[PDB]
Amino acid sequence: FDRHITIFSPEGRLYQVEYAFKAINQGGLTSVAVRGKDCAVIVTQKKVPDKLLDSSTVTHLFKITENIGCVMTGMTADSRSQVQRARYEAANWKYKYGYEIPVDMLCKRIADISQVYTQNAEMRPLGCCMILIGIDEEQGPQVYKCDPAGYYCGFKATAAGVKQTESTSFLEKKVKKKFDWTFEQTVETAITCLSTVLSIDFKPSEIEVGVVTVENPKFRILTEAEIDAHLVALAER
Amino acid sequence: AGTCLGILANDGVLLAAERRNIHKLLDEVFFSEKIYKLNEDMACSVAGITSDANVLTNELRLIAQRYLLQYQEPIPCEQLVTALCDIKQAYTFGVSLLYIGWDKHYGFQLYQSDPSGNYGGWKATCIGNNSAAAVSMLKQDYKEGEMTLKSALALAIKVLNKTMDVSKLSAEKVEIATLTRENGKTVIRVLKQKEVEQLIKKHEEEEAKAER
Amino acid sequence: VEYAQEAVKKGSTAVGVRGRDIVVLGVEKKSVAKLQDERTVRKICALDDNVCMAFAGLTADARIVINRARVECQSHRLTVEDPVTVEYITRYIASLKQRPFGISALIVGFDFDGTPRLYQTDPSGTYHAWKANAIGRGAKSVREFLEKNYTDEAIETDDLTIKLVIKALLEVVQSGGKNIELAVMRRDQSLKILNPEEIEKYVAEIEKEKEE
Amino acid sequence: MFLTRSEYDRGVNTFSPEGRLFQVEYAIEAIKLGSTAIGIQTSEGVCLAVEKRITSPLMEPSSIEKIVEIDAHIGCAMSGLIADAKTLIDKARVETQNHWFTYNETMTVESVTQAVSNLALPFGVALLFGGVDEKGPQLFHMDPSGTFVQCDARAIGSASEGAQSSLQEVYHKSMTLKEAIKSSLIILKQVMEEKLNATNIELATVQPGQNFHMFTKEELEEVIKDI
Amino acid sequence: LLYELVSIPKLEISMMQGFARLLINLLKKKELLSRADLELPWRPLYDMVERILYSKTEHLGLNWFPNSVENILKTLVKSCRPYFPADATAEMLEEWRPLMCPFDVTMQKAITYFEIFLPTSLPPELHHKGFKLW
Amino acid sequence: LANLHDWDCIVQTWPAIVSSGLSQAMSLEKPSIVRLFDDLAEKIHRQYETIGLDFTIPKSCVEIAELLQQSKNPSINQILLSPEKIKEGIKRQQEKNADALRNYENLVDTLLDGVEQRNLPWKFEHIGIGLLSLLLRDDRVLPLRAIRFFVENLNHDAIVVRKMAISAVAGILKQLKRTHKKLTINPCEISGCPKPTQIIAGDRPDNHWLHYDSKTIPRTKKEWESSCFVEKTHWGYYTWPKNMVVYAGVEEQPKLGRSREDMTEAEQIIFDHFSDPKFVEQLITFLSLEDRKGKDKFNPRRFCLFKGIFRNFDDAFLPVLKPHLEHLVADSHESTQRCVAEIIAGLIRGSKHWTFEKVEKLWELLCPLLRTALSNITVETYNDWGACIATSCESRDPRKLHWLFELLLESPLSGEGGSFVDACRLYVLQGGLAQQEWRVPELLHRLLKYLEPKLTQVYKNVRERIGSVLTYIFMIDVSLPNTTPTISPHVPEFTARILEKLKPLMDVDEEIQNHVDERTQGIKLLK
Amino acid sequence: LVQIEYALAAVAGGAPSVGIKAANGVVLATEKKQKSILYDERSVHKVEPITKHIGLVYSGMGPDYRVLVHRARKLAQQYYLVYQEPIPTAQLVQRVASVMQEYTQSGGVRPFGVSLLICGWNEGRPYLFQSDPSGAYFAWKATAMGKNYVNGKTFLEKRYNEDLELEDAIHTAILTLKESFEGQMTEDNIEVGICNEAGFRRLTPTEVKDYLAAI
Ligand SMILES: O=P(O)(O)O[C@H]1[C@H](OP(=O)(O)O)[C@@H](OP(=O)(O)O)[C@H](OP(=O)(O)O)[C@@H](OP(=O)(O)O)[C@H]1OP(=O)(O)O
Repeated sequence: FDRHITIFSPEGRLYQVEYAFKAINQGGLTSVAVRGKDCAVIVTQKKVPDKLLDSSTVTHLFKITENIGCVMTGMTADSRSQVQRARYEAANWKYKYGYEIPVDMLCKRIADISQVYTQNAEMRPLGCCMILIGIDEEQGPQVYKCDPAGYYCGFKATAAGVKQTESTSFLEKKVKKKFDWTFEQTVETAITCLSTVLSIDFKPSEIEVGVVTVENPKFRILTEAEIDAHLVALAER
Repeated sequence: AGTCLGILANDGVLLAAERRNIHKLLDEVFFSEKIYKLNEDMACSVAGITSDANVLTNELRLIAQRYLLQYQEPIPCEQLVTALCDIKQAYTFGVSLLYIGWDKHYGFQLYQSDPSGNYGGWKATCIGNNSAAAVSMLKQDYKEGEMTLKSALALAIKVLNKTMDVSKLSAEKVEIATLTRENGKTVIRVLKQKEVEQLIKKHEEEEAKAER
Repeated sequence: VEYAQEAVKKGSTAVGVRGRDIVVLGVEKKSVAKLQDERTVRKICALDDNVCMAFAGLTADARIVINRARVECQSHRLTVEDPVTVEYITRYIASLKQRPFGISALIVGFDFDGTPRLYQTDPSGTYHAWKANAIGRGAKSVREFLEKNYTDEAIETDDLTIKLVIKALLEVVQSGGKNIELAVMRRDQSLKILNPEEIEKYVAEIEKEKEE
Repeated sequence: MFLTRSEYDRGVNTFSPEGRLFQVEYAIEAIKLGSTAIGIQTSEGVCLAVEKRITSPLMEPSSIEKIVEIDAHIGCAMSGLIADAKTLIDKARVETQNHWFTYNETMTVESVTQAVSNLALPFGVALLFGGVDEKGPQLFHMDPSGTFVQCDARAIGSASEGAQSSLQEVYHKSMTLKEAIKSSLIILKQVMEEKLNATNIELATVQPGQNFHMFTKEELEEVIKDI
Repeated sequence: LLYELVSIPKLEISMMQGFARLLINLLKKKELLSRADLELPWRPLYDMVERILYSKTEHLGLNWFPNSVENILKTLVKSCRPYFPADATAEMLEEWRPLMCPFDVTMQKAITYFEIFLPTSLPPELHHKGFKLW
Repeated sequence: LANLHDWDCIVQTWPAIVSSGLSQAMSLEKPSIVRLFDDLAEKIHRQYETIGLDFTIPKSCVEIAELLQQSKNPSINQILLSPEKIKEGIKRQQEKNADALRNYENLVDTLLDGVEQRNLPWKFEHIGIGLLSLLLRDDRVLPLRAIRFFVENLNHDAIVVRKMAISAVAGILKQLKRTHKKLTINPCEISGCPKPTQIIAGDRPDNHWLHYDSKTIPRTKKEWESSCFVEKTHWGYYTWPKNMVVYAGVEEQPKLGRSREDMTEAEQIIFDHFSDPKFVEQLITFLSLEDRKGKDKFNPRRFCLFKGIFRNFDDAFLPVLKPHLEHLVADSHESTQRCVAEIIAGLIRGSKHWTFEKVEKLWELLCPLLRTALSNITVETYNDWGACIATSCESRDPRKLHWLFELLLESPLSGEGGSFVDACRLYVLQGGLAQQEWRVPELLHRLLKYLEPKLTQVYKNVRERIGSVLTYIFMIDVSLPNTTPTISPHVPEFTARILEKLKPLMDVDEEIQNHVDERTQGIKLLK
Repeated sequence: LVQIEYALAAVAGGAPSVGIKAANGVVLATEKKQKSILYDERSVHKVEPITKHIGLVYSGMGPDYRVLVHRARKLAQQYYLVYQEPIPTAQLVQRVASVMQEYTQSGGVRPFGVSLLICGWNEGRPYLFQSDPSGAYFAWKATAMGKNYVNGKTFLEKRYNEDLELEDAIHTAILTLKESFEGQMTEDNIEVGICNEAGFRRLTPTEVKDYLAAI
């Protein structure tokens, strides 16, 4: 009914697609991906509100293949569903086509699926954001992000969530000043960015970092001792 | 919008459409066409832009070709119109059609279908822009039962002179199709630029003679 | 249904009577336009070989009813080997829905043994048999004419049946002659759609019985 | 008189807060529109009377059927126009014949009424199945809701309740079939107020001996000779 | 001034609009004049409405009025009506009372002229020359 | 800026807006340019107001304006107005409404110069004629060349220009009408009765001479010239006016039958066109042509064309027209019967002011024409003769056109043609007796006396017309206050005779509804 | 339908696309501004090949656009399966506009918010076409799309001529974007594709940079 389903407004807008980005902000959580010379990291925060909850199960970092990882931001069940669909499309690319799916092709595929939600009126847009990282064989580190509108793009760095705009301002002042690279700095840039806009001076039980490197393209989820090894190195400077 | 004439004679039929371009750079290689051959012995013109025109025209061609596949004969002309008007009855295409044809049962023919699924046989008619002006100008001057293609082309350019909007009737702005029988074969001849020039200059010579 | 029934009353008057060895079925043929060809407007359509039908109402909706009944006459003839009863194809036409169509239909003809039948379908599907009936514009007054003049001695010969139909149409059809369309059957033969000359002869013998 | 509607009526598939489907309610109390039709079950057979309401004398009275033959032992009188009933009638005929094909026996009036009522699950036809089976003569009313019930006198149609209150009073268990036919004609003449002749009423009986039998014009006028 | 000048028998109706709109605006607040200050006649208003409401040449296409005229003259006469002479009712009832045949379209003319013109706000010292006369 | 108010801005703009059709930087092939000239011609015709040509402030407005420029509550001390420049004011105003005249007659001429300019597309001449159609004045007659133009394109090959020309030439014949003189009758000077006070409406003794009575129609030139002929159908029903106009006798009326040398030289153009066979055959060919099939009507615009023809010339054109309308009632076409109904209506209404010999010659013509035309009435045709006859006797004296009623109440319910012509001739007659309300008491009694034997004997489409006709028969018996009981048929007197006839249906034992004695005909009456 | 006009409202809000039909080819330049410096401009492409001889570009909604890029490429290759001949450009526009019309007839969906500029080269002869969200298609000499397309369509109507070469048509397609760019275009923030006899190709940014240096 022109603002209830995904049809055009008189000025050409899709209001349910606009409200899915409001729904991403409902989670309260901000994710940041930055990209280095031979590395691409994803950092999100790990606010665990209930203390008798198993914190090893609350995670927004997801393995898609061995070489491709993923941080999700938004409505959490929508996020797990879009992760299962990405895992399906990755395995089916490998089966049909005989090689591992590129990060741009997976992110393009998930955005192509999201367009269908934005165009058929009987289902809603799936109100969450996927950021895919992974190492391309010919292009190096790739950071791709698809939104509930069905857009995707490649990103020198990006952010998703509540403090997305200020994280974008931080990283945008950052990447025109330096060419941020090296394994250590790129985790530094993605920890400082999250910390600056949340302003809460991290302890490692509170964020979680996922990396890919060109030297080992396996998607790793950082150990809490390793987030300590970055937070101590960042917190004395 | 668009408009076209259709005039039945004793030795043939014609369609006489507009070629008016809405913008100075629309190419016209694509928009030049307005007459649509449907089979070996039948043609049509639409009231509308080229996209839904082709959607109607290819369905008409497909009905004519499956008739030819069944019977190895061309489809009789009222029967193709009946087939498409039965397609347009089930959809109640805001487009009207104007058919010229020849079949072995009924000779030269001139049909006109509406969007609602009806059709009618006419002896002269117009669909599209200034339709009522053209048929009111045509009902005066169409001589029933005694007109030839020379008088039919004269009526076509006389009616299009004072019903087309183009402000100077030239051969670049009119497509004329002429469907005659030549020694056992139907000839749908889209009548070309030099002959439309010769028929406009012969018309203008008659009006400038009657002005004296 | 009520929309479809008010579509009928606007339509042309159709009269059918059933005789001893003839069923006659006459429709007001109507001046359509001037440059219109009146061949395409039928209004009397043969269904099988022994079942004819006149309708009143929308001619786009009628044509699909005529086509479906005309296919099912042959399908019945292909599954059961015998011709349709007028009861059968009347019950099939009244069973047709689309909406209902928007026609009423007088369905005359002969069954295999040789019995004349006359049946009348409504848009609500509630057919029933008649000895004489009218549908269309002015139908109740023509039916009131026919509860006075349908006697045994007015239908006892073959020509007085045709003249009963003409006198019934000549109530509401005020052109007096040329503007009515007849069709008789005369069992085991065919339709015999009456000429404008034969209708004019019958009108002349009806008029000659009016100075007396 | 005036207008009394609420927010809970004419919702097509929606319960009211009192568990009621008022879209269906008003579409059952709009099938009173049919002409009156009285069936009476007696021990000598069941009788079925219905008024015919012929329009014109150019029209065959034998061409509008308000009592049909379902099988040789079951007749049915509908109220309403025939074209609404005719899928239920054809369903009943096909069900009797499939029951014969599989089982080599005549289907009971209750099972025919149940097989029609399954197809009625509205459909807007009140029917009166009268017939004779191994349980004697039986009459079954089936309202447009799909609810069927054996009843030993029943009037459906335009004046169903005013005729039903008369059927509550003339009927008794020891009633002969001729008394039932005379009583059904008296109540049809009462709810009709017209003169009673063989052009505005149909009548059919299903007896234990003979088959389904529609009265002819000569046999019908002998009944109204003493009404 | 703008009453004698809005009612000129062959005045241009186009610029009569402005004279009438001022003249409505000058008689709009009725409590400022008192019938002892103003006694505007009713006859040049009636000849004005006949020329423009029941025109004999507009339907033949010879006049072409502005579209908002009827609505601005029916209030222009409504404005001037509480200042008509006392005798006007009795001379509006010898001139439209002949038109009161209920079988044709001229009864409509009578009752439109009564609904526009016939005075209803007179003091009770002369109700007998107002509504108790019709 | 295209329809500003002055003359000096229309005389510039309208010839520019018609003459911009041959401009060579102009393209009607663009669909926005056609939309704007249709918007330009559409807006001007929607917003033109007639302009000027006379502004003369009388000696009542200047009297009350001197007092306003000498009031001294608030003032600037301004001098008394010199009569030298109360002369320059008249001087400037008399030459200001003189080039209003010059600009009007210039604008007409240069619209005419522009609308036929050697190669101009048909849009721009259809624009330039409608703009020219806005200039039918009524203060003046139209310019002689424009009279020539609108008369010569009655038969124009475009139907749009033909309808503009029909409207324009009806306006011309109204501009060119000669004023008919009126006298004053005392209505108790022809009736001879005291014309009582305590005003009573309805059929009175001073009202009675104005009723149609079948024993007092003139039938001679002497009883016609000595007769009153109150034309309107409302005068004297309620009360008489202060003075009452008569339409005085032919000896003082404008003389008719002029021989084209006496005509006013713009009557010359209409005479020299409407009197030759070639213009009339093209006019009636174009004017008997179908326009919108199924949607065509009586069109009172074309009735006003022929009412004005037979109101200014009246005698010489019907010998040119008699073969054309003699041919035209015999056609069983629809639009030919449309054409002759408009001509017959305007020819009957046009003969309002004629001599007895000339209306006598008119009705010797029109009686077989109307007999053939009502016998050949059709479903495509019946509500066009119902508009012809109701138009032809609206606002006319019933005694003057008594030939209509004798043609048309002779046998409306006769039987040739069967039903539906009994119903429609009794409908065409219905509008005729409907327009002549309260003033034809008998002939409504003649219709009631004719048609009470026929309520039983008639079909379904006719007793609907019988019912509508009995409604228009008993309209005049009103219970309106202070109304004298009418000479027209009384509705209680009739339905008592119905209640006599319908008595055997409402008695005891309640058996009804057979419709198959004095009972089934009672059912037929009750229908 | 009203959704077709509202879908054209989403086209006119999109970025400018300009396509010019030269004598020996067809250009298709578009507006490709990145919202910030964080976005890799190398990643996503607006000018897009359909065949080796047909490319296209859009204005409006990119995700709607990829749905018809995928289906134009499917219709093209299922033509090539049948005929083993590269599809004519006009035939492909009929197929694609039939697809783009299907989503206006069916309820429960919306139209595409995208309008395509299909270019082509077949039988030694270039083609410029525009498919609207209604499903209607028009052949063009030159046209604009997206934001202020009206002003672009009259800027083109002034600088278009028929004896125009492909390089000069690249020059006057950059200028039509530059009349509405808002802030100094570069080789990284526009995107041009050309058809010629050699087939369709999207110009490399090093090749766009020299065209921009020539202006
Ligand atoms: O003959 P009618 O159709 O009833 O028309 C008359 C006629 O006007 P036309 O001649 O222009 O049709 C009168 O003019 P005369 O014949 O008396 O010269 C005219 O009277 P005025 O010219 O004095 O106005 C009168 O108008 P009215 O009734 O207002 O007096 C008007 O009648 P309609 O108003 O019914 O047309």
